[PDB]
Amino acid sequence: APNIRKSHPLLKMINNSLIDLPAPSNISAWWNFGSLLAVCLMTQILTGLLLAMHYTADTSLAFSSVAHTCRNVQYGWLIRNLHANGASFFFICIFLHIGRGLYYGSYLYKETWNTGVILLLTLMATAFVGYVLPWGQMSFWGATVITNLFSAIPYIGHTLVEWAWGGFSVDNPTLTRFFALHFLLPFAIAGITIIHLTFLHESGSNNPLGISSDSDKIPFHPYYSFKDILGLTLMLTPFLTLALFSPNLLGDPENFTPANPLVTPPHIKPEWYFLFAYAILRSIPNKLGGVLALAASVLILFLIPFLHKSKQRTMTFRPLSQTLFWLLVANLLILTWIGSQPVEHPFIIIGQMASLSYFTILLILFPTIGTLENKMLNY
Amino acid sequence: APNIRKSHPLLKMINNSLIDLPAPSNISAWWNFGSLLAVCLMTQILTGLLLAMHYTADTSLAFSSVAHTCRNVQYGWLIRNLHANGASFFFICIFLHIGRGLYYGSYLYKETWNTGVILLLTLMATAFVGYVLPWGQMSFWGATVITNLFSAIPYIGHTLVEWAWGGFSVDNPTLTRFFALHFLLPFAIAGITIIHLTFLHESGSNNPLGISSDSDKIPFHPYYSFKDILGLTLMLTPFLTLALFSPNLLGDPENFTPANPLVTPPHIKPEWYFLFAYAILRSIPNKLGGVLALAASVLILFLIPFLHKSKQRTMTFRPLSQTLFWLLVANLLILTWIGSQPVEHPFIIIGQMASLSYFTILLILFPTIGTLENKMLNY
Amino acid sequence: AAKNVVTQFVSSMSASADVLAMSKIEIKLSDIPEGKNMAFKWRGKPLFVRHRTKKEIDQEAAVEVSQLRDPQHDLERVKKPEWVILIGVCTHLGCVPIANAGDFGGYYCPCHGSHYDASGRIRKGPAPLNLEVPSYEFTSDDMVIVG
Amino acid sequence: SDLELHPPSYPWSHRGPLSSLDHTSIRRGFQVYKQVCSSCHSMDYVAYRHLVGVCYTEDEAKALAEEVEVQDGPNEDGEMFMRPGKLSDYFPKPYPNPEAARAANNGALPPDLSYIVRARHGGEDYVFSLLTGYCEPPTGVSVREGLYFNPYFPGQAIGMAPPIYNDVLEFDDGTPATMSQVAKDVCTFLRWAAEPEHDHRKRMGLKMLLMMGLLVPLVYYMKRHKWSVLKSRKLAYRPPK
Amino acid sequence: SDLELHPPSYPWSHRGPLSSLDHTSIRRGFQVYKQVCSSCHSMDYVAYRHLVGVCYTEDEAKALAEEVEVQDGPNEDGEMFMRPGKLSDYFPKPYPNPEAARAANNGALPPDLSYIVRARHGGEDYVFSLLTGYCEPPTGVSVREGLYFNPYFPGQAIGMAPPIYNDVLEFDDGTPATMSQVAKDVCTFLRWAAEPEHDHRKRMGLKMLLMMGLLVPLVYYMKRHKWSVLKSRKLAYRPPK
Amino acid sequence: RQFGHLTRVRHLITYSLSPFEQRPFPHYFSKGVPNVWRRLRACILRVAPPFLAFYLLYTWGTQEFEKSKRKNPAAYVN
Amino acid sequence: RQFGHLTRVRHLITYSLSPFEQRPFPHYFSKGVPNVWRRLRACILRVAPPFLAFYLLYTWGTQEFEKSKRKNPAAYVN
Ligand code: HEM
Ligand code: HEM
Ligand code: HEM
Ligand code: HEM
Ligand code: HEM
Ligand code: HEM
Ligand SMILES: CCCCCCCCO[C@@H]1O[C@H](CO)[C@@H](O)[C@H](O)[C@H]1O
Ligand SMILES: CCCCCCCCO[C@@H]1O[C@H](CO)[C@@H](O)[C@H](O)[C@H]1O
Ligand code: FES
Repeated sequence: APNIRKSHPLLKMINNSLIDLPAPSNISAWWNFGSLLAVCLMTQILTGLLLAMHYTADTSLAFSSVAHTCRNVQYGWLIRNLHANGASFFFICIFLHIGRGLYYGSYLYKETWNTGVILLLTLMATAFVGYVLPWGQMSFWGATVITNLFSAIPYIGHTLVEWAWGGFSVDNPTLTRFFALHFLLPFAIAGITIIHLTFLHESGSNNPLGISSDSDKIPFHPYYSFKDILGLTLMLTPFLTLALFSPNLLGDPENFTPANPLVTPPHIKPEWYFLFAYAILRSIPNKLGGVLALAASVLILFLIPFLHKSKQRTMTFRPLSQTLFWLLVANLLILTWIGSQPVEHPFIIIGQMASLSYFTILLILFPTIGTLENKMLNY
Repeated sequence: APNIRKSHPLLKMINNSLIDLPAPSNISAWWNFGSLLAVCLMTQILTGLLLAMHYTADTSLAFSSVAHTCRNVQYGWLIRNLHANGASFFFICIFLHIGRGLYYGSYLYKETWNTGVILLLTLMATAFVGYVLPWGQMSFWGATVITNLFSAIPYIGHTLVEWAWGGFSVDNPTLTRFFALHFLLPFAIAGITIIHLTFLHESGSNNPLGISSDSDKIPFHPYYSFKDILGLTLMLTPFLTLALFSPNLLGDPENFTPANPLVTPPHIKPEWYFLFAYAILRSIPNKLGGVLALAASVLILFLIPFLHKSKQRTMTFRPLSQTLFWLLVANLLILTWIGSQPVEHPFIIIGQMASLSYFTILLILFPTIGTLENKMLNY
Repeated sequence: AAKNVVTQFVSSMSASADVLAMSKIEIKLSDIPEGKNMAFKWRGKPLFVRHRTKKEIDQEAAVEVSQLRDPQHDLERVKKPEWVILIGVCTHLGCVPIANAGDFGGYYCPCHGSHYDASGRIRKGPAPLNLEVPSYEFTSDDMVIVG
Repeated sequence: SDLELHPPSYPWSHRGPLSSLDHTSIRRGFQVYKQVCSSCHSMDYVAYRHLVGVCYTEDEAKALAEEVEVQDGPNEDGEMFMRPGKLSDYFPKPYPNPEAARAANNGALPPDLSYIVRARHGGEDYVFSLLTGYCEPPTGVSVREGLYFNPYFPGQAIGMAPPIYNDVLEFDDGTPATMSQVAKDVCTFLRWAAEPEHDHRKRMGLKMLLMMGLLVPLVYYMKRHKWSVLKSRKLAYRPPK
Repeated sequence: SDLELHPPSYPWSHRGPLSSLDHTSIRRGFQVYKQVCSSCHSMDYVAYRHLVGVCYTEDEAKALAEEVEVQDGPNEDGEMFMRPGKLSDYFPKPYPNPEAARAANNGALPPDLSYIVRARHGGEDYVFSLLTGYCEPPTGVSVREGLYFNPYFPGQAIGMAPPIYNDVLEFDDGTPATMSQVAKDVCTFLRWAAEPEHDHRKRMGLKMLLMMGLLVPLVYYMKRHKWSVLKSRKLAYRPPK
Repeated sequence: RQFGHLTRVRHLITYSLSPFEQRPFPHYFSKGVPNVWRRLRACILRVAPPFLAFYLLYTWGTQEFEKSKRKNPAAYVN
Repeated sequence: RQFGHLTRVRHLITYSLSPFEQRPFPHYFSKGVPNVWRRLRACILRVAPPFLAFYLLYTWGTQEFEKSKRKNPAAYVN
């Protein structure tokens, strides 16, 4: 063949995924997050790898290996920062990525959406087991409290946690397996991320007005490549500003104290990007149900596609559910807050309320305001 | 579509690579090694991962972390063994895999063959940096001598080695980066291994009589799946017999002594699967040229496709070159021997002779006996 | 931007502050009088600095270079006559030579018997070469920096 | 009662995003660490070597490590022995082990100050307030034997007695060593000790901000440029009717 | 001269691929390690705990660890103190550190025997030969002060004096403690000490061999079965001419 | 799906100019800024509300919690 | 490449029987073992040689090296 860019077994893969790829013209800026999410990953894996090259995974060397990396390894400090803060850039993006899909009904592309849920779960795990590594008070205590949760699982419970980590409590034998796990999972993320885009590419890419784009697509590269690179910088600048001016802005100070099993800090809480669920977790008293609430707080995403009733895909022309949507983010935002606070009166209530308003907006309002919204259009 | 196994974006990938895939009928048993090589990889990555979960990468804990893994970690001993011995099963196979291709001209499928060379290089590196981990006398000394080799590279030499590993000599800062590297590369192997099979699948699979198979192909699965699984056991049994009866049969005892920089062992030599080159390395005196000989001993594989002259692909009907071929393996086999021996008279000679007979059989005989073999057929 | 980020990462690989710290060594010549051989630690290996007397000096400078397995003129191996700077590792199998001992009044490696002279030259034993001399220079009349 | 008082907020010479640490002050601090704190507080991650080029001259620092001897590796006979510290040694530990220290400071354990400034909410603002801030307990409140009331400290009872009063030491640069003043320098030290990058990290932050400034508009103009072909585009429907 | 003598090869009770270690002998060995070697040779990787269920009873082993006291963690005041060893302690080290030992055994350093059997070519065959094998140096050959000629040892001069003669100890099981005999048990011990798996690893090897035996023929018959459709196949060319 | 088989389109005529014959970020005022506002005032009343609401609750919450700590001048007038 | 577009084939008639109507490992002697030999004696003379050759050289080498160590009864008859 002529082109020699559309004939070669490998280039043909690229020229069909970053060039010549039919993308709708009206794609919104919300679509810039898949891109970011991907480069966000390349970045972590890089900085991480480069950072792992100076780490020691052992109760007696962990904390200082990290410290040493920062005080001794040239540009070590920067690398750690980028990696740590990057974790967040990662979640902020993955959360805006979910969003966009939730409200353009991108989720109607089931398979491409289900894998996405698997991406979120995976990206989490890798970030939980990764924060222990520095082995500071929170690293340790967070690991001990959050892992012990499985304990509620009746019968085959205690025996799981008791095997999960080392032997009897978060100690050396678990820092190791955590380090290993942390090193492995990211590559699995990338693996799956490929499957994600595959399923995607099956159908076109969805678009803001939610109606067939075939009418007029545009070559990805000439356009979207530029578009995304723009987004990359527009979003990467704050990342760095934060990473270079307030490095600890989002980091608990208590995690600057080498882990010590004889001093449980007050207010043990996982990283912000987990809070919303930490909240919904301590909403229901019965320890068991609590885990379930927690599990369901994320797993519910698998159900979203079966709760779509609107005769329309996106909700651009759906003002009612439109407020419902924002009323929802606001809700998550509140759960986050409630999670960072102690378990005391003003909170405890606002907590289980917000937590309840979470499952209703997804399980019962949305679908309902959905059909009702259809009648109003004479359907 | 009906089948629902040929329509699904993912199954279609499998049903087109392990089922419904057109394979020649006369495929020889030599073709069973790609399979093995792949499962050989799955196995390493598994046992390794599971083994990494108990390792500590630090001058002061390495050697014992491994020891502890064997004495304390349940079935730890078995896992280490499998992993260590597996490394060999791996090379024995990769060497029979090369072979088959070298003499069925499989290499004429350039792209699928070039990646294969990249697979070999990669699989090596990962196995060099992986043997240091246990940090025993050979681990250390092997690392120090073999790495220091780059030193010959004029100018930008010393500065490379001096950066490659920690700072001034194989010490802690390099065990770490080696451990990391070891953990990373295998996944890159798997990555590339995909590209390998891609390029392969472009064309059919070659066959012993080297003539178009289209005449009659057969569905991979019904047949070859069975065929390979048979090979898997027939080859896996010795692996285990060796792994379970003479665990150290192929392992240097000197590597049971914790590394000690004040005692250089006599006879420092890399693992057997490297010897052949270690030989060709100490064949030419001028340290520089030595490296080049070494580098060329493997990189020559990239040239094989340009040294094919026979009007025929395989060399089934090419008795002359047929002996040349076996005369060659025999040659490598000898280089191996010479490599395990000291640098003394009876050897030093046999060494550079065999080493010379290596580059001639590939560079000059083969191609020559090639054309001459054509004249004899009236061509 | 790229030029920077790339080079920055290409250094978080290079030897770190804690290592470069043990890169160079300062030695006070005045605290090592004539006649005795002093042992120091440098790059994890012993560093030999000996003050030579007439007996040690002269006896070493007279023998022929082309008679040695490692042909070397001691005065082509030294900066100052009263000063000997050596890598405390035998060229045979990585062992440590002994001060004030041997058939040549310099150093002797007990592992397989390598004998060296007060110039650090190989005389007895399989040791292929003379003890190695580190890269260096002097800082003053009583100061010396190796590295 | 989970009732607490929070530190104010001082205009440190190094709080500006583009403002580095005042090394002349850092230098001082080091002195108060060395001459007063270092007798109870360990600082395991810093070493003389670091002072070099930041607030002390090489030789200057070399001589400052000499002042202390350190325990070092086995003999030729295998035993621990002492010797004048070098440039590569890390700041001395006041006690052989924690329990050893807990017993010298009536139960309590003086934390290692390496990262203190970032191990407590408030950082320097906190530490400062704490240092220059002890006073008699309010009514109804009584502190037990061996502890000293300090509002700024959670529980208001610190195992640490006021460690800093006027003079106590004499800044040699010629500076009015008043408690308040001396505590300031100690804090700017603790800052540096916790994140030596600081100045480097910020000069860097500057350079990044200027790149973002320049890079985004370019790619913005570029993005806008390629697209224009669409933004400007014009449709029209012409059925032959 | 790179000239050396290589050990013979004894029919150890545990060399069979399916033959395990003779624990009654292992038990003995332990004794000679404990009562004679352990005064110079460390065995850092084994601990009393291991003896339990292999060549010693729990209580039996518990009481055997008591015989030795071990140095243990900081006081309430922070200092090292002694105490009767437990079941979890590892075999005692004869010396505080290498140089300490090199000075007690005239320069040389007695290696840790944990993996000796696999750290030297020959393993038990080697060690045995070495132990029961010292003799006067041949003519022309002279060993220096402090070293002892032993042909089996490279260089033929060992810093180790013959450590084992008749009796020296008394096997309590009631066994004729002759040098030769005692050295045998010590060796079978060293074996176990180096790879406790041994017996387990072999019983396992047996079970694997039987599976291979059974599994391959099945899949072979299966492979042969599916294929037959081809092996038996029959072509024919019929052009209408 | 590739290019050339997306949809049955008929009778649409489009006109566009090279990027070099036109302006990139044109008419920031003529049409640019207006629409930006044409938008802020189009959703503000749909997005803002629940956020504003959230805020109030955040404040109420923090303020209340911070009040339930302080003592009531009368828990002891004896 | 998939099934249905490999080659222009014409006039070949093949006959085969179900795996259950025949024998798996049939005629080990009638035709089986013979051919195995029909093969060992077909390449032995092509493969064996260079291997045998290798061997001799291995032996020569080891033996010689092991001889150059021992002393010559006459390096000193005085
Ligand atoms: C020297 C001027 C000096 C400083 C600086 C200092 C600081 C300091 C801090 C920040 C703490 C931690 C407070 C906290 O836990 O949040 C702290 C604690 C203790 N100190 Fe201190 N300290 C300085 C000097 C000294 C001196 C001279 C001694 C020993 C005589 C000393 C001791 C202690 C002890 C004990 C604590 C108490 C911790 C507790 O939990 O009660 N400090 N110091
Ligand atoms: C107890 C019966 C005993 C055994 C068993 C034993 C073994 C042993 C071996 C295998 C070596 C290593 C040989 C080698 O390097 O290849 C070795 C070495 C030394 N030993 Fe020993 N030894 C036993 C007992 C004793 C005793 C009682 C002492 C101390 C009084 C002792 C000492 C040494 C020393 C020293 C060495 C020399 C090593 C060298 O390089 O010269 N051994 N032993
Ligand atoms: C780290 C993992 C992830 C990466 C790198 C990733 C990447 C991508 C990419 C490259 C796109 C294309 C551009 C776009 O439409 O935004 C994409 C699309 C998509 N992703 Fe993800 N994704 C990730 C996680 C998720 C998650 C968690 C979900 C599911 C809840 C998800 C749902 C989708 C869907 C539905 C589309 C968009 C289809 C459309 O609206 O056009 N992705 N993702
Ligand atoms: C998927 C991308 C990744 C995520 C989400 C992630 C997240 C994190 C987190 C949360 C931390 C803690 C930072 C802190 O101490 O505050 C961390 C630490 C670490 N990560 Fe990752 N990580 C990722 C990938 C990697 C990979 C693949 C490597 C290298 C192979 C890696 C190696 C490490 C190491 C060594 C640490 C310890 C050093 C440190 O914490 O500063 N990370 N990672
Ligand atoms: C770990 C890496 C490798 C794996 C897992 C791998 C895997 C495979 C697989 C699955 C096959 C198909 C079955 C066969 O024909 O044997 C294959 C084919 C092939 N591989 Fe590899 N390979 C590896 C390394 C190499 C190397 C080093 C070379 C090149 C020197 C190579 C050359 C080939 C070629 C030419 C074919 C065979 C085409 C034919 O004759 O039909 N492979 N390999
Ligand atoms: C490509 C497959 C692999 C090869 C060729 C390979 C080869 C080796 C080699 C040669 C050893 C030395 C065994 C010895 O001490 O004698 C080793 C050790 C090790 N490998 Fe791998 N390895 C592979 C993959 C892995 C992976 C991916 C992991 C886990 C993530 C891993 C982790 C380790 C660890 C922890 C050791 C140290 C423990 C030990 O040596 O017993 N290996 N590997
Ligand atoms: C994407 C925008 C990236 C901006 C470029 C990063 C600039 C980093 O520049 C850094 O500045 C420091 C302070 O002078 C120097 O010491 C470092 O050597 C230099 O690499
Ligand atoms: C592919 C053929 C695999 C053969 C099966 C492996 C059998 C391992 O079997 C093992 O045998 C030991 C000895 O009794 C037991 O102690 C272990 O618990 C058991 O798992
Ligand atoms: S190791 Fe130096 S003479 Fe033996």
